[PDB]
Amino acid sequence: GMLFHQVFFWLKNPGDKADRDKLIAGLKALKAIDVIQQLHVGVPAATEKRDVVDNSYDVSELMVFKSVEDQKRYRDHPLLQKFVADCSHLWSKVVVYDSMSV
Amino acid sequence: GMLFHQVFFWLKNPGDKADRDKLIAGLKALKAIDVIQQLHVGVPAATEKRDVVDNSYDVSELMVFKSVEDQKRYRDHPLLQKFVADCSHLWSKVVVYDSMSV
Repeated sequence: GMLFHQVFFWLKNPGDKADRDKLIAGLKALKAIDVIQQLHVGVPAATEKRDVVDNSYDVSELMVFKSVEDQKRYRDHPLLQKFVADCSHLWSKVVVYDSMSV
Repeated sequence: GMLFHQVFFWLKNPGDKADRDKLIAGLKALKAIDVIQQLHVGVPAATEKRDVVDNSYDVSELMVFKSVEDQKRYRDHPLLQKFVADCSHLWSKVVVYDSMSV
């Protein structure tokens, strides 16, 4: 199975388009890291707001890795550290779900 | 952009392999619904357990749709209703994140 690295970000300034765009752009530029197999960035969809749906985050990220070792290499990659240095002031809260496919 | 439908399930009986497998199998069989573009089912990865990583769910699901209207068609599909009827007794809690890619 593959590894699905899912992150949801809540901005310090929710609804601030400039900060949101900066965060999105910063995430997308991580495509420079060759261990990332897929890189998707998103925002809440206009789906029916059901009780079980959390639409309160501002930006979502989905990366796919071949393995836990490749994800580890991403984690330790200088370009990811630069992104956190550049962009972590933008967010107040993050939730990460790392899943291995079955 | 595409629609990423992400669901995390916590089992009533966490760690019960039989229930987990039943849930996984039930999710995978939703491939019968033609509006689903991709269907991935997983469990927590053995990634480094960081404070921001929630590894407490038992089963994860990722579906991709072309549009909010296609997701709506999935939502209303009899085969999804059958899955909920068949399998909802297995889980105690669900969290859903519906993201549109940007």
